[PDB]
Amino acid sequence: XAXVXAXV
Amino acid sequence: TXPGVTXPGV
DNA sequence: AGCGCGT
DNA sequence: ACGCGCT
Ligand SMILES: *C(=O)c1cnc2ccccc2n1
Repeated sequence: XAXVXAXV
Repeated sequence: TXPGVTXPGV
């Protein structure tokens, strides 16, 4: 759930 | 949800 | 608490 | 450099 490179 | 962002639900 | 990811 | 999302 976090979006720092991919945001899933 | 999803997965991701299971379901809902299951 | 274990699912779903890649710049 | 990192956690989110309801039935
Ligand atoms: C988001 O909160 C989150 C947590 N863990 C993960 C593992 C693998 C891919 C994506 C993920 N996203």
